[PDB]
Amino acid sequence: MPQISRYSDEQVEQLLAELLNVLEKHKAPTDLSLMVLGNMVTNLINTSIAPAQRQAIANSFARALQSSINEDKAHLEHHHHHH
Amino acid sequence: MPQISRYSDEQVEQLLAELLNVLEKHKAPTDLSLMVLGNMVTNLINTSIAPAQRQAIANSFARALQSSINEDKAHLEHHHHHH
Repeated sequence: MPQISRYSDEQVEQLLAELLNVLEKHKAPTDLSLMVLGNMVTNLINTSIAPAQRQAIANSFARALQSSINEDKAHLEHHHHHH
Repeated sequence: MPQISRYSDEQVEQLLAELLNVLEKHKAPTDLSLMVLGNMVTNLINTSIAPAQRQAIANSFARALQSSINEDKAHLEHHHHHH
């Protein structure tokens, strides 16, 4: 079943797998990856978004990022699994 | 003339072009693009970024975003050409 997203899972999957392969096709460290993506996203929001709300969306983007970056399952699953 | 962000600029530009090319290829709107990139970056940080510095990278990246996205240009010349 759909994880939680109500947009289009398969569509996002196709895009993510593609974009990831594009980067992996050259292979760059996370440091450089953040460099590329940083300039990309910044310029994207700077141009593809109205100059008035481009800053506001950056704010919510940051919030969404912080709300999406989960380390691990905080609920320690009582799941019996030995190595 | 060269650029200050010449840190793998050759590959950064080419990779960024390809990433944008893929988006334009699939005809993915900004809304969907941000959704994919958001999940992508989050997964990248979750996997390749050490849990010790997951928030360190997250906050510094956010600060960089809100640093780069500001008022439109700090120096405006007269420029003898309107339209």
